[PDB]
Order: sequence, then C-alpha cells, then structure tokens
Amino acid sequence: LRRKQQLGKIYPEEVSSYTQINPDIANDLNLTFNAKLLWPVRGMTVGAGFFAFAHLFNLPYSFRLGLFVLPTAVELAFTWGNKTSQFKSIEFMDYLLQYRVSKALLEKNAKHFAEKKAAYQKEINSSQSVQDLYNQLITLVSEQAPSE
Amino acid sequence: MRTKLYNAAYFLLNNNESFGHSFGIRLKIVGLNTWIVGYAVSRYYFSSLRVKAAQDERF
Ligand SMILES: CCCCCCCCCCCCCCCCCC(=O)OC[C@H](COP(=O)([O-])OCC(O)COP(=O)([O-])OC[C@@H](COC(=O)CCCCCCCCCCCCCCCCC)OC(=O)CCCCCCCCCCCCCCCCC)OC(=O)CCCCCCCCCCCCCCCCC
Ligand SMILES: COC1=C(OC)C(=O)C(C/C=C(\C)CC/C=C(\C)CC/C=C(\C)CC/C=C(\C)CC/C=C(\C)CC/C=C(\C)CC/C=C(\C)CCC=C(C)C)=C(C)C1=O
Ligand SMILES: CCCCCCCCCCCCCCCCCC(=O)OC[C@H](COP(=O)(O)OCCN)OC(=O)CCCCCCCCCCCCCCCCC
Repeated sequence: LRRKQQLGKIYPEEVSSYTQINPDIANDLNLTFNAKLLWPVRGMTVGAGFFAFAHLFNLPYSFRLGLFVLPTAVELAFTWGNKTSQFKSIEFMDYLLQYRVSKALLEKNAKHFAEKKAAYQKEINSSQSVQDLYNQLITLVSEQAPSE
Repeated sequence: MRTKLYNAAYFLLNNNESFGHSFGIRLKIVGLNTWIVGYAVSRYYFSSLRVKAAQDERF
C-alpha cells in the first residue's frame, strides 16, 4: 500500500517496459491489485471439456455440473492468494518509482541540456549511455595509459 | 422394469418429541463444527483477497 500510494497509478507502458526482467509482470500485477475482475477461464474451459465428455457418455446432469464447478474451484484456488506475486509487484513498483524519478529529472533539465545535447549528437554516433561509456573510458585509461 | 417407489417416512409421520430431542443434539454439534470450519474458511477467503487498486487502472 505504501509503495502504491507513492506511485499513485500504473500505466501499461511501464508494465510492458519492465516485461524485460519479469515476463509475467502483468500476470503477477493482476493478482496483487484489484485492477480487473479475473475469471477462471482455463478452469471453465476444462469444465466445458468435461461437460462434453459427460454429454458423450450420458452422465447425469448433476455429475457434469459438479465436474464444471470442480476445475473452476481449482483454478480459483490456484489463482487467488499467491502472495509471491505481491513480492514481485513490490519489486516492479520500486523499479517504476526509480524510473519515474529519473524521468522527472530528465524533463526538468531538458532545456538546460539542449545545446550540449545538440553538440554531443554530432560528435558521438553511439546511443549508449554516458555513464557506461565513461566507465569504459576509465577502465581503458587505467589499463593502457602510461603511469609516468 | 418399472422401478418401485416409497413414501419417505419423515414426510408422513406426526412430529414427535423423540425426533426433536435427538436431532436437537445432533444439530447442536453440526452447528458447532460447521461454524468452526466456516470461520476458518472465511478467514482464509478474506485474507486471499487482493489489494485495492487505483481508479481506472490497467494492470
Ligand atoms: C438463501 C439465499 C441467501 C443469500 C445470502 C447472501 C449473503 C451475502 C454475503 C456477502 C458477504 C458478507 C461478508 C460479511 C463479512 C463480515 C466481516 C467483515 O466485515 O469483515 C471485513 C472484511 C475483512 O474480513 P476479516 O476481518 O479478514 O475476517 C472476517 C471474518 O468473518 C472474521 O471476522 P471476525 O473475527 O470479526 O468474525 C466475527 C465472528 C462472530 O461470530 C460469532 O460470535 C457468532 C455470533 C452469532 C450470533 C447469531 C445470533 C442470531 C440469533 C438467533 C435467534 C434464534 C431464536 C429462535 C427461537 C425459536 C423459538 C424458541 O465470526 C463470525 O462472524 C462467524 C463467521 C463464520 C460463518 C460460519 C458459517 C458458514 C457457513 C454457513 C453460511 C450461511 C448459510 C445460510 C444458508 C441459508 C439457507 C436458507 O473486509 C471487508 O471490509 C469486506 C466487507 C464485507 C463485504 C465483502 C464482499 C465480498 C464480495 C465477493 C464477491 C461475491 C459476492 C456474492 C454475493 C451474493 C449475494 C446473494
Ligand atoms: C440424531 O439422530 C437422528 C438422525 O440421524 C440418524 C436423523 O436422521 C433424524 C432425521 C433427519 C432428517 C429428517 C434429515 C433431513 C432433513 C433436513 C436436513 C432438514 C433440516 C435442514 C436444515 C437444518 C438446514 C437448513 C437450515 C439452516 C441453514 C439454518 C439457517 C438459520 C438462520 C439463517 C438463522 C435464522 C434466525 C435469525 C437470523 C435470528 C433473527 C432474530 C434476531 C437476530 C433477533 C434480533 C437481534 C437484535 C440484536 C436486535 C433424526 C430425527 C435424528 O434424531
Ligand atoms: C457445505 C458444503 C460445501 C462447502 C464448500 C467449502 C469450500 C471451501 C473453499 C476453500 C477455498 C477458498 C477459495 C476462495 C477464492 C475466492 C475467489 C473470489 O471469488 O474472490 C472474490 C473475487 C474478487 O475479489 P478481489 O479481486 O480481491 O476484490 C475485492 C478486493 N477488496 O471475485 C472475482 O474476482 C469474481 C470472479 C471470480 C469468481 C468466479 C466464480 C464462477 C462460478 C461459476 C459457477 C458455475 C456453476 C453454476 C451453477 C448454477 C447454474 C444454474
């Protein structure tokens, strides 16, 4: 609750962004927050399959209604709860908060860096970050540069 | 073969004190156990619920 309050609201773009490290982020973020109503579609499909089986083999309707409920019950039991999804949601929300803070810093100083950015794009043809390039440069200096 | 049928006794017997006295005890015990099990299931169910989400939120 505390982390979600700080974030406020989550948009699908950020979820798809974090999909890189957790492909099941949507499947986990649905089981933590009351976003949308979840129907046990897999359970209902298995129930319909059992219904077709019973219809073929002429079972009483009580049996097929019970065999429709049962897979649905299993799906619901395996869906709800699942507090591990809450841990994964916490991790995603931490990532999202850091990303949003950095994005706000980007927007705040965008005008200040316009000129430097224009100068930089014309000299470096790489899109890699400045931090990574500078760490690589520091390692290159530490290795090849003569101590003298 | 036409299957035979019967008239369930409890549908046509005048209510008696013995039925009441015994089924009262049986229902007392049934209620106790059902209440305990249902309380356990209720705690489990409510704790299984998700956390409240924002307004008009996807994922
Ligand atoms: C025929 C049709 C009938 C239709 C009925 C429809 C009913 C719809 C119900 C909807 C849900 C209601 C939930 C109420 C929750 C109450 C607790 C609460 O507020 O918790 C907050 C709850 C968090 O819960 P929690 O704190 O974690 O734990 C709650 C626990 O209950 C633990 O909390 P606690 O520790 O405070 O517990 C208090 C303590 C209290 O216990 C006691 O001390 C017992 C005291 C009993 C006193 C009774 C006195 C009666 C007097 C009798 C006198 C007779 C005299 C006769 C005289 C004769 C002449 C001599 O324990 C209990 O309350 C016992 C509960 C266990 C029940 C056991 C039995 C279960 C099986 C039987 C069920 C009934 C079957 C009826 C069949 C009828 C057939 C005809 O969160 C909320 O804020 C939720 C609020 C509630 C809304 C939830 C909505 C969920 C929606 C889900 C989607 C599907 C909905 C479908 C709806 C369908 C409608 C048709
Ligand atoms: C013990 O041995 C025995 C047997 O076993 C071998 C038997 O089989 C039998 C015979 C067995 C049978 C006939 C079994 C077949 C018949 C059956 C099961 C029919 C009975 C069915 C049931 C008991 C289940 C249905 C009943 C319920 C779910 C109960 C529900 C009760 C509810 C909702 C409570 C209603 C009351 C209220 C809400 C109270 C309202 C008033 C107030 C709150 C007061 C106001 C309060 C304030 C604060 C202002 C006997 C007699 C026996 O003795
Ligand atoms: C006395 C003998 C019998 C005793 C039985 C005892 C059973 C014990 C069971 C133990 C396991 C308990 C598991 C509990 C899972 C509960 C899931 C559930 O429905 O939760 C409610 C959920 C919404 O909850 P949530 O997203 O958290 O939102 C509120 C947050 N504040 O709701 C939803 O998201 C709604 C969608 C999911 C539920 C779908 C249900 C489909 C049911 C299909 C029935 C088909 C058969 C119909 C038969 C009649 C036909 C005429």
